[PDB]
Amino acid sequence: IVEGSDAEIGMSPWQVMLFRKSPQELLCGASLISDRWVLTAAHCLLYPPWDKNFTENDLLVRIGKHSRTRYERNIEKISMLEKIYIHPRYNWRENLDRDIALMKLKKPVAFSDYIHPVCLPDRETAASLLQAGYKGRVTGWGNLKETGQPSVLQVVNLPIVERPVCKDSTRIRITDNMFCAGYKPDEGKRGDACEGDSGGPFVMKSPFNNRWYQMGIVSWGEGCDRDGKYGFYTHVFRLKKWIQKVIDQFG
Amino acid sequence: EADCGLRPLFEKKSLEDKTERELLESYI
Amino acid sequence: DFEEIPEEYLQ
Ligand SMILES: N=C(N)c1ccc(CNC(=O)[C@@H]2CCCN2C(=O)[C@@H](CC2CCCCC2)NS(=O)(=O)Cc2ccccc2)cc1
Ligand SMILES: *[C@@H]1O[C@H](CO)[C@@H](O)[C@H](O)[C@H]1NC(C)=O
Ligand code: NA
Ligand code: NA
Repeated sequence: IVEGSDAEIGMSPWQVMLFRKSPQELLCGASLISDRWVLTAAHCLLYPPWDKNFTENDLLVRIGKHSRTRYERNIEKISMLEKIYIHPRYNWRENLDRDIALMKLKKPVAFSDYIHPVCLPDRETAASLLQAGYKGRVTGWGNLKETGQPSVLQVVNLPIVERPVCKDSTRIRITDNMFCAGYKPDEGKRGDACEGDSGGPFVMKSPFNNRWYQMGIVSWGEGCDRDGKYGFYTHVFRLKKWIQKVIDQFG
Repeated sequence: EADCGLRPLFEKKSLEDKTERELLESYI
Repeated sequence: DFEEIPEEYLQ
C-alpha cells in the first residue's frame, strides 16, 4: 500500500496472508469469508506469462495477522489448503477479466478478536454503494512504493472513480467485472494498492446496517500511485453467482 | 455468516476506528 | 526476512 498508514489492531480481521512454503515469503493478500473459505485474486495463483501456477500444497494461509514478517504467536492462525477454485473464465491472456479465486481450508479456523469474516454484498448494497466518489478501504502488506516493505498491515481509503475516467486512464480493455478507485491528480490526496497487495479486499462499511462488505479484490494497476492512473479491482458482486455456485457445490 | 462484517474490536464493542468516518462522509 | 513458522504447518 502506497501513501497509507498502519492498520489498527483488529481493524481488518478478515485480512488473510497467502504465504509461500518454500521459499517462505508473502505471495498475496486474501480475505476470510467464512470459517473455511478464503477469497483472493486468480492472478495470485495462476499467471502463465510469469510462470506462476501454484498448487494447494505450495501454500499456506495466515489469518489474524498484523506484523508482516513476525510469527504472531497466540494471535495468528495458519491453515492448509484443501482445494483451489479459479474462475473458469478468468482471462489471464488479455486483461485479468474475472480475476477471482476461492480457497477451501482443510479445517475450519476459529474466530477470535483478530479473526472474523467479511460480508459479501447483495445486489442492493452493491447498487447503493458502488458509486463514483464513494470511498472504500484497501489493506495489505505490499510495497510502500512502486520501486520498501511495511512492518505491519497498511490501510488506505480511496474513492471509487467514474467508469469513463477509469477507461480513459489506460490502454487495457476494462470490463464490467472491474472497477477502479483512487484520487485524481487535482484532488491533492493520494494512495494506491501495490505489488504484494494483490488479492486483498476493497471493503465498504454499509451505512444501512453498519457491516463491512467486500466490494472488490486488488487486481491490477500500472505501477503504483502514479498521477492519472487508478487501481483496478475485481467486482465481487458481479461474480457472486460463481462464488455461490462453488460454495454450494463444494461446501 | 449471520455475524459477518462486525469486527470484535470495533462494531461489537461500539468503538470506531480512526478513519471509518471518512467512508461514511463520502456516502452522500 | 520472515520469522520461521512452527514446523507443524510445513509438514
Ligand atoms: N497500483 C495498483 N493498484 C496495483 C498494482 C499491482 C497489483 C498486482 N497486480 C499485478 O501485478 C498484475 C498481475 C500481472 C500484471 N499485473 C499488473 O497489474 C500489470 C498490468 C496488467 C498486465 C496484464 C493485463 C492487465 C493489466 N501492471 S504492473 O505495473 O506490472 C503491476 C506492478 C508490478 C510490480 C510493481 C508494481 C506494479 C495490483 C494493483
Ligand atoms: C496449471 O496447473 C494445472 C495443474 O497442475 C495444470 O493442469 C494446468 O494446465 C496449468 N495451467 C493452467 C490452469 O492454465
Ligand atoms: Na482507454
Ligand atoms: Na493515481
